[PDB]
This record gives sequence, structure tokens and C-alpha cells, in this order.
Amino acid sequence: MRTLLIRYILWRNDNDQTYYNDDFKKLMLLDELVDDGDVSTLIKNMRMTLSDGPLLDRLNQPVNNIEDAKYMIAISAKVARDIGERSEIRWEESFTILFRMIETYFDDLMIDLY
Amino acid sequence: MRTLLIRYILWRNDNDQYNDDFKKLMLLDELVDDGDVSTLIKNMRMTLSDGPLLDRLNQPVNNIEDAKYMIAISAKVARDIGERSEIRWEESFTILFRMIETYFDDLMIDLY
Repeated sequence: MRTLLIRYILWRNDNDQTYYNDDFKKLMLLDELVDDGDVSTLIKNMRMTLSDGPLLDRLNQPVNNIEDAKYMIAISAKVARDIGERSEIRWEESFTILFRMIETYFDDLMIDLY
Repeated sequence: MRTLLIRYILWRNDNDQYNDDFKKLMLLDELVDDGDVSTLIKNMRMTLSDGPLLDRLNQPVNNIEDAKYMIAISAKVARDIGERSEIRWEESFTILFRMIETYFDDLMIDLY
């Protein structure tokens, strides 16, 4: 699940068809869980501060259920999409936090998605 | 370069499936002796951890050739450890990129 998620988020950032996988379609359905106004706000702040800081702060918030985890995947995905490929983000730091929160739900997320 | 490298190492581990980019990166494999990888894999298995890999990656990088080796050692370990291996790859990337980040520009030039 770790690999698939790293791959999906990076793909959401550059949208390189060379690195596309069919398991991304199911993950993309989680986008409905995130309001675009929240993303707009988050992106604006990232740009305001010239950092991944605001993203990392959002990812550092508690995950108490699978729906919380699904949201975190989707917020990462939409931020990755909207921030642009030129964006010099140390993605591994975001993955560190994301997986620290969602890791436990991997098995159940695998079930819920496939 | 960060993205390409994350993609290459993960691909080396398990085959997602193809571009020219990975071909150039694969040429760096000659820099790493397979006996060193065999040893590293053996230790990882002995300890049931990425610990030995992380220890290798935490060693100093003083030139581009040092950086090229680190990419290749990561690649061959990724290959030889197997897909089933529950490795927190992001921790390896954290250390790898902490060492090699400065060389990204020159590595981009040297490879393409």
C-alpha cells in the first residue's frame, strides 16, 4: 500500500502517463471527500510561505477512523495535483507523516478499495 | 530528480511496468560490487530490518561518484530484497536525498 500511495501522489503531481497505473482510478474516487475550497486555502498558504509547511501541518492532524485516513490520502493527492510539477517539495517528508498516520489502515484501505 | 529516483528505486523493487530514463540510471549498477549487496541483504534478513541499508546510506558522500554509487546500492538492494519486503522506503529516500540532493543538477547533466 505504501508503494502504491507514493506512486499515486507523485503521479498526481506531474500527471506523467508513463508512470500511470489502473489502481489509481479507485484512489481517485476519494477526491469527492475533500472540498476544493480547503485545497485552494492550503495551496494559497504554501505559496504565501514558499513551503510544504502548511501541507505538513494538515498531515500532522489526528486520524481516528478509515474515513479520516481516506481524506488524508485525497488531501495529499489534490495538493500534489494543484501545487504543480515545478514545485520543489521534499515528498518523502510528507510520506513520512502521511504513513505515520495512515499505516494501520493500509489493510482495511486495501479491502475498501479492492 | 527526486521523483525520478523514488520511481526508479520502487520500480527496481517490484515491476510497475517502460521509459529511457531508467535505462541511464541502470548503467550505474556497474559501480556497485554484487558481493557488497549480498552482504547487505544477508544482514537485513539477519536483523529483519532496513537498518543495515539505512546505515550504508548514512555514510558520507563527498563527490558525484559517491552519489552515483548510493543511487546504485539503493537500486540493487531494492532489486535483491524482493517485493514482499515491508520496507519504509520513505526513510531510505529521506537519508539518500539528504546525501545526494546537492548533486541532482550535476547527475541530471551526467545522465541526460
